[PDB]
Amino acid sequence: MKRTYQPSKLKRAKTHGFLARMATASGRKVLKLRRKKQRAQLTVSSER
Amino acid sequence: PIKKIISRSNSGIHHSTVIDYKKLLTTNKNKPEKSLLVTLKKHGGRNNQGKITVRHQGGRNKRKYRIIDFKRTHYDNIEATVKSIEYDPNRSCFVSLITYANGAKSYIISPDGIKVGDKILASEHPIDIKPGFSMPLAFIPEGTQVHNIELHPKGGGQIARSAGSYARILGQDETGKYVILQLLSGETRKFLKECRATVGVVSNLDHNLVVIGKAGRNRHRGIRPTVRGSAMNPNDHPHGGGEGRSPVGRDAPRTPWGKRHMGVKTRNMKKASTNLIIRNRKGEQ
Amino acid sequence: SYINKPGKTSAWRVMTVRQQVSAVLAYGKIETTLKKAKNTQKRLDKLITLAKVDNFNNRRQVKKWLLNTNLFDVDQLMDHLFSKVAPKYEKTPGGYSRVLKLGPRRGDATEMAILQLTD
Amino acid sequence: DVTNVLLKPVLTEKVYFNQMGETKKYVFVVNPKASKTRVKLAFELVYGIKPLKVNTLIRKPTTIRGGSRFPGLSKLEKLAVITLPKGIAISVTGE
RNA sequence: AUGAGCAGGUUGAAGGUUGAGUAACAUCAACUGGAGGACCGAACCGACUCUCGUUGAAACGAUAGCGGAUGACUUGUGAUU
RNA sequence: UGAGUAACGCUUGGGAGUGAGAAUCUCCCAAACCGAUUGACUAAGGUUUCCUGGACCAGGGUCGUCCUUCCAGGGUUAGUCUGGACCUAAGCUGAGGCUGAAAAGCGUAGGCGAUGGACAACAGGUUAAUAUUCCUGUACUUACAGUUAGACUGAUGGAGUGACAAAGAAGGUUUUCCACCCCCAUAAUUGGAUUUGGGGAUAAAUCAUAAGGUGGUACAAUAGGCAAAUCCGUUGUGCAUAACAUUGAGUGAUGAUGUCGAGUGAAUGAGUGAUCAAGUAGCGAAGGUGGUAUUAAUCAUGCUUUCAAGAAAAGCUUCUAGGGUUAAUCUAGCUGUAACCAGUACCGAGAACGAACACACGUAGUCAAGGAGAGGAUCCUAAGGUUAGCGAGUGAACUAUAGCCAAGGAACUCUGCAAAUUAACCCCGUAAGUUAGCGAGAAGGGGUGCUUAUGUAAAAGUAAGCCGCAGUGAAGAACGAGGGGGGACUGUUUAACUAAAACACAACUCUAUGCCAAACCGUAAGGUGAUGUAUAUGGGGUGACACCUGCCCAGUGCUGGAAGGU
Ligand SMILES: [Mg+2]
Ligand SMILES: [Mg+2]
Ligand SMILES: [Mg+2]
Ligand SMILES: [Mg+2]
Ligand SMILES: [Mg+2]
Ligand SMILES: [Mg+2]
Ligand SMILES: [Mg+2]
Ligand SMILES: [Mg+2]
Ligand SMILES: [Mg+2]
Ligand SMILES: [Mg+2]
Ligand SMILES: [Mg+2]
Ligand SMILES: [Mg+2]
Ligand SMILES: [Mg+2]
Ligand SMILES: [Mg+2]
Ligand SMILES: [Mg+2]
Ligand SMILES: [Mg+2]
Ligand SMILES: [Mg+2]
Ligand SMILES: [Mg+2]
Ligand SMILES: [Mg+2]
Ligand SMILES: [Mg+2]
Ligand SMILES: [Mg+2]
Ligand SMILES: [Mg+2]
Ligand SMILES: [Mg+2]
Ligand SMILES: [Mg+2]
Ligand SMILES: [Mg+2]
Ligand SMILES: [Mg+2]
Ligand SMILES: [Mg+2]
Ligand SMILES: [Mg+2]
Ligand SMILES: [Mg+2]
Ligand SMILES: [Mg+2]
Ligand SMILES: [Mg+2]
Ligand SMILES: [Mg+2]
Ligand SMILES: [Mg+2]
Ligand SMILES: [Mg+2]
Ligand SMILES: [Mg+2]
Ligand SMILES: [Mg+2]
Ligand SMILES: [Mg+2]
Ligand SMILES: [Mg+2]
Ligand SMILES: [Mg+2]
Ligand SMILES: [Mg+2]
Ligand SMILES: [Mg+2]
Ligand SMILES: [Mg+2]
Ligand SMILES: [Mg+2]
Ligand SMILES: [Mg+2]
Ligand SMILES: [Mg+2]
Ligand SMILES: [Mg+2]
Ligand SMILES: [Mg+2]
Ligand SMILES: [Mg+2]
Ligand SMILES: [Mg+2]
Ligand SMILES: [Mg+2]
Ligand SMILES: [Mg+2]
Ligand SMILES: [Mg+2]
Ligand SMILES: [Mg+2]
Ligand SMILES: [Mg+2]
Ligand SMILES: [Mg+2]
Repeated sequence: MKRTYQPSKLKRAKTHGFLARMATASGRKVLKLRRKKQRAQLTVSSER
Repeated sequence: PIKKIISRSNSGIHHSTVIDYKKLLTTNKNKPEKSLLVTLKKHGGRNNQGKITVRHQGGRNKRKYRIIDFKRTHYDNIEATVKSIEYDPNRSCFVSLITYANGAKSYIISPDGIKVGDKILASEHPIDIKPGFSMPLAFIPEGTQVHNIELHPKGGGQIARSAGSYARILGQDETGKYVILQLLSGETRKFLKECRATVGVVSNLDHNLVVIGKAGRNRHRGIRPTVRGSAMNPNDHPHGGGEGRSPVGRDAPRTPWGKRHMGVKTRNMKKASTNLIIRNRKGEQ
Repeated sequence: SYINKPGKTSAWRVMTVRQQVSAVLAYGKIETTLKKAKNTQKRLDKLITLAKVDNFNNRRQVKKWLLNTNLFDVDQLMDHLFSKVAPKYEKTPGGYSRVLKLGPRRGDATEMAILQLTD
Repeated sequence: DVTNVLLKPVLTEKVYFNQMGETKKYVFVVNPKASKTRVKLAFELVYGIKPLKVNTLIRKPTTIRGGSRFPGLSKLEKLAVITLPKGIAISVTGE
């Protein structure tokens, strides 16, 4: 069946990318929290 | 006039009717002038926020807007000639590709009764009472049909622009301005002396009698299915809920957003144009 | 339970016998399961006794059983059977083949059997 | 110019297949940020014979030593395939 | 918004041409024309029934039938509420 | 504990070899399924899963010497391909600016944004793994400089083109296909063989010729195209069976003394031999004539009809402006120089993707063989590919899937649920009712095989004869009649228990709305309505078509109203 996640290299980067998060106050706050937790994968940009 | 459609497709029966478009249009082919042709973007009944605002709108076919000269004031004192009566998908009334003496081309709302080769001319002096001639309202004798009436001076035509729409002149006022105009729906208004209008009735007088025969034709025209309020849930509409087919239930019918809307007047009387209205289809003011 | 395997159909059984009998006539030994050797033995003996006259009718009868092998074709197996193998068993009253039991397989524990032409 | 865009020559079966038969093809590894024109200039300033043409390869990094206690990624390589004209064959080692 | 897809086979509308006919219309006959939310039926879309499965092959399917299949159709990519 | 129990998730036999150990690994011969696909090319995604050698801790529902697992090494070559350096659609961002307690929202100029437009390369070969990329052969395009000859050059702006819908049917040329012919191998011990089987090809580019398709052509006046115009538009005149302009599938010649080619087929070396080596290197013949009442591709962004009236910009051509005049620029030719960045492996799915699984599920497009057949339906196979990653027995009860069942034929059951009958083509015949379109493939019947002759371009058919219990002998094809309830109909709906009488629909009616319109999103700006104008828009109710829709204005709701009371 058509499952929920249909992978796309563009949609992912344009929705959860670093530039998408750095365009609104809410995204900057989310990035600040992830830096506080010291997440190695800060955003979906750093896939590898 | 109108012409019937005999489907002879054995899936229901529909006595569909369409405008002839053969004896009313010069060329049956679709050859609009390239210069005055901009494309229309279908909003789909959605505002700038992307939210549905006017329901039951969406799904029409691709159209290209034809620039129409509602003002008809730039090339005054210049004789124009009708070249072709064509079909405009953005208005029920036919549009004529007229050409001016200097070689300029334009589209105007086609008056009824004019044919190819009929001269037109607009200006701000008496001119002549001929069909298509546009002059200010001061010099038009009382009784003649006029369409494309201009509300604001130096503006463009706003009133009586649909197919088969016209208005009658009913004299003047003692003020020295506000010439009386009897419009459709039995409303009497006072239009300023300098306001400009075009004589003649708009073409396509038989747009009332066109009969759609199918859901698909109306869907392709750009109309989405309208769901009645009695079939809704008790949420999203006042007339919802119930156990079976239920009546209105309230004291009066209500809008989806919950106002009475039935028989109540919804005109803002504190408007500068109230004093220019003689009758409102029912009585005075 | 559905979408089951085709299975040991009657057509599959006949084809299995055909393949083993063609191989045992070509090489001379077959290392198979005991229950398959005990069924191929009947067809092997029947083919050998019918191929003792060497007339064209007997060739047509045998050709409904023989299959192509590596060492012989379907036409050279005919020459091998009618000129080399069958003439040897010219006065033997049946029992041209012997089936003997080897040890169990490592992955199945089924009883193997060698089928050979008894000289 | 600075000639830091010629990191290391590489010798494989493919390289030796090309490096015989009249025109020689020498494969080096270069700075991944360098362009073809920079590669030709570097060969000019450090060898002396103008390349006939240059081809470039980008080998993507991949996981190595998978399953080992600490897994590691590869290193980004840009490969350059210089081809000198007919009849000329210079040595990569010895100047 | 921009693209793509619907194997194959039938029915033969409006209209037009010709002839008869009419005082002139109307009407009738032949030919042309190829319309239909037309018909049968694959890909495709959907999910009406029996059986099986219900710690499944599968957090909704399999076999056998079944409805639509030029359209209020199906679908890819991109945007948006 | 259940319990060594259920389960192990669609595919066989044998010979030889390796190995300490083989149903499971390698090779060979068969065998069985796919064959509008399990075949081949790619988009998306996956991210080394690709090739070689080695290993059998772990993973593989068994085993394993083997793996898409692990280790080591290696593998992706572009001026022409897919995208940037070119252009825009929906939409996003958006200096100023508007709006808003703050954060922010809206939005102009600009800038991004393909799923579209413009743009120059084809054929063959080569490695274990790459190939319009490397090699060979033959080409093309865009820049810069020098040079020769000609010409006045003409854009950031104007104009034209670019530029387009759905359906349908005719043509032109190549094809598919048919017949003949050429070439290669074959001549057959099972009864007769006087034959059987296979192949018959060449591209981009250059030159010439082009069936046709599209649209009238020149001259003269001009006040219109943010200035200007010789271009466009407009108005006249002449000639208009044609001319002129543009476009155009195909054909011939080079490209080609090349390449490919059925087949023939080694050496060298490994090995005990066979065999590998390899069916590899190399060699490599013919490489054609006519028809077509059969085929698909192109011309074609061609033509006709219909209404639901069918993208933008870049680019190209042209116009002056503006710049030159003792010059610049452009055109054509020659010589030389240069052509950047990213992707290029492999899978593309009953094992590499989305489903936790080597999961019976799902995933855009392109190529589509033969026989019969309308067909891409159906059966069997071709090119090609796989061995459904637990087997061997037995043929108890019982279960699933199938097949069959004598006499009766719905007696079964809530109900003919399910199953069964019919089924393709051709020839007869076809009622009641009706909105005259339908009902209708109504109902009911008949024929189908093979041979000879006649028929045709081929048929179909016709006449005679023969065989079988049966002749679309197998596969794939509608069971029907009558009465009633509801919905007019085609459609839509509760992803995963309700597909229906429910929703919608064309149609009827009421109501609001004179445009800065009513209604609606927000707090506002702003926006939808609508680049619409009462033949228009929004909301309530009813739901083809035909005939009708009666009484009550007490209460409630709505509209209007003089004064008077609060
Ligand atoms: Mg434009
Ligand atoms: Mg509405
Ligand atoms: Mg409407
Ligand atoms: Mg309900
Ligand atoms: Mg409520
Ligand atoms: Mg209610
Ligand atoms: Mg009730
Ligand atoms: Mg069978
Ligand atoms: Mg590259
Ligand atoms: Mg239909
Ligand atoms: Mg426990
Ligand atoms: Mg236990
Ligand atoms: Mg037990
Ligand atoms: Mg048990
Ligand atoms: Mg068991
Ligand atoms: Mg299995
Ligand atoms: Mg098995
Ligand atoms: Mg098969
Ligand atoms: Mg495949
Ligand atoms: Mg891995
Ligand atoms: Mg491998
Ligand atoms: Mg290995
Ligand atoms: Mg194991
Ligand atoms: Mg090249
Ligand atoms: Mg861009
Ligand atoms: Mg694209
Ligand atoms: Mg490959
Ligand atoms: Mg013989
Ligand atoms: Mg001007
Ligand atoms: Mg590839
Ligand atoms: Mg699948
Ligand atoms: Mg998976
Ligand atoms: Mg499996
Ligand atoms: Mg696909
Ligand atoms: Mg076929
Ligand atoms: Mg099939
Ligand atoms: Mg039977
Ligand atoms: Mg029987
Ligand atoms: Mg019976
Ligand atoms: Mg009976
Ligand atoms: Mg009963
Ligand atoms: Mg009973
Ligand atoms: Mg049934
Ligand atoms: Mg009936
Ligand atoms: Mg009744
Ligand atoms: Mg219904
Ligand atoms: Mg239905
Ligand atoms: Mg459901
Ligand atoms: Mg259901
Ligand atoms: Mg407002
Ligand atoms: Mg608007
Ligand atoms: Mg109703
Ligand atoms: Mg009703
Ligand atoms: Mg009263
Ligand atoms: Mg009141």
